Amino acid sequence: SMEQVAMELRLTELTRLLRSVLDQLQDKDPARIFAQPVSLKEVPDYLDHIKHPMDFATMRKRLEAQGYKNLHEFEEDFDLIIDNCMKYNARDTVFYRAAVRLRDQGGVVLRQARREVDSIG
Repeated sequence: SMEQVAMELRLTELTRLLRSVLDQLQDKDPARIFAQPVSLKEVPDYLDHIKHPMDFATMRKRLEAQGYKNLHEFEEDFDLIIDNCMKYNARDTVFYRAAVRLRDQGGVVLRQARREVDSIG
């Protein structure tokens, strides 16, 4: 149908906007602490601590399969990156501190993306 196609164009455009959002967020992580999944070879107990691991490469795979229906879904995954790190790592660590900075800096970007998603529909 023509409606399914119009729907598919909106999803494609959301995917476009979310890609740019993801690039901006990932720039706030120049150390690449959140680039890739936590290694289960190097942290064998990680899944005893963290039930839903997340990272920027896993979000990117979802993004490119057009797997985010809306900004809320995308934000949930970003928040997992931050929140998992802040539980697993202690306050006085470079990892926890990196998550705090990413959260604080990502807020600005996410604040405008919400306005753009509402605005362009």
